[PDB]
Amino acid sequence: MIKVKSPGRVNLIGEHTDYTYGYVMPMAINLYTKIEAEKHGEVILYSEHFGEERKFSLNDLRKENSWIDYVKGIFWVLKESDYEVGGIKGRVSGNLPLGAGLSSSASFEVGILETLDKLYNLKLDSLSKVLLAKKAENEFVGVPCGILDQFAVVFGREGNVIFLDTHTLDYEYIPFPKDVSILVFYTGVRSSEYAERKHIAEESLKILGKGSSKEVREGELSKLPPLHRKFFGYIVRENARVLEVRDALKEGNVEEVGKILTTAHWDLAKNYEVSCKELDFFVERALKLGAYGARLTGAGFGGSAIALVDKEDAETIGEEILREYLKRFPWKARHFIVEPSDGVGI
Ligand SMILES: OC[C@H]1O[C@H](O)[C@H](O)[C@@H](O)[C@H]1O
Repeated sequence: MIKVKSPGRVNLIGEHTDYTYGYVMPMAINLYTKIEAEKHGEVILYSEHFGEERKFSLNDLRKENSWIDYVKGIFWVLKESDYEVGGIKGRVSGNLPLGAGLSSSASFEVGILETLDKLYNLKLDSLSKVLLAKKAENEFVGVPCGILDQFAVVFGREGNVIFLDTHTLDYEYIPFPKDVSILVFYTGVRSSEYAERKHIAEESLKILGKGSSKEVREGELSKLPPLHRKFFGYIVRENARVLEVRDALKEGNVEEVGKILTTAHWDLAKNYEVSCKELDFFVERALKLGAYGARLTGAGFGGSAIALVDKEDAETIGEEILREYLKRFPWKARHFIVEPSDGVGI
């Protein structure tokens, strides 16, 4: 029997940049999918979250349109890459909230991959784990996505964020300040919009004749159609913000990091049009209550937001905002205090 702990993730800055091969800056967080498993002739997994067992023969990688598909996708991608692995029997648990925008999918997929890696002695390198998990999500599960989530879940390092160039896959660890906490606020609001943004951005790159948004300047966007232009303007500003945050963090200037996050949030909300009143509420109140800055994290249109706050005030701020929020909105909102953590491991 082995135990794997696979973290979720938050993106600090660099939102809606990965699918144009821009810059991103995620961290793994200390909320986890836990998998405890042993070898078996078929695949049998009990999900604590769903309170149910689902199983399949190794012969059977047919999509079933349930959570088991995330498991099948890893078996599929391993088979497609010429690995021989056998079955597993085990239990999936942990404290990472499902569908909150903290990357339940990548956490789970990478966790299954790591379980198989260890049980079957596959000796996968870290980048292969990221690429296999991404390929499973994209091609088997059928969810478009960039590399952000998988990279964070694998490459996370305690006390550090990851600055990543998603075009080259060059990355560096940047220390995150002591006694600054990440307050995560899940709105209680659990894809077509994402696919549209991705499609428009990819088309814009072709119009511009460029392979990455890193290569694009404000000036060039006049060449794009009005809607392409609006959205791509955000992407260019966002890449610049990632580099600004990198410099500010390397100086320990959390006040500047916070300011940049806030600017980024309103850019997402007003120009990329991917926020909602629930996320905006959290951001505005967190700022009034003393956060250095705040921003939605992940795709938007629900999910979670983050606020950078003094460690000693994180609990009070989360509690005050949650009470206000629940008077205004019907959803089962939750807050968590997280820190930058190590990537997937036993
Ligand atoms: O930054 C937006 C973010 O949206 C989702 O979380 C995707 O899975 C990521 O790859 C990234 O595109």
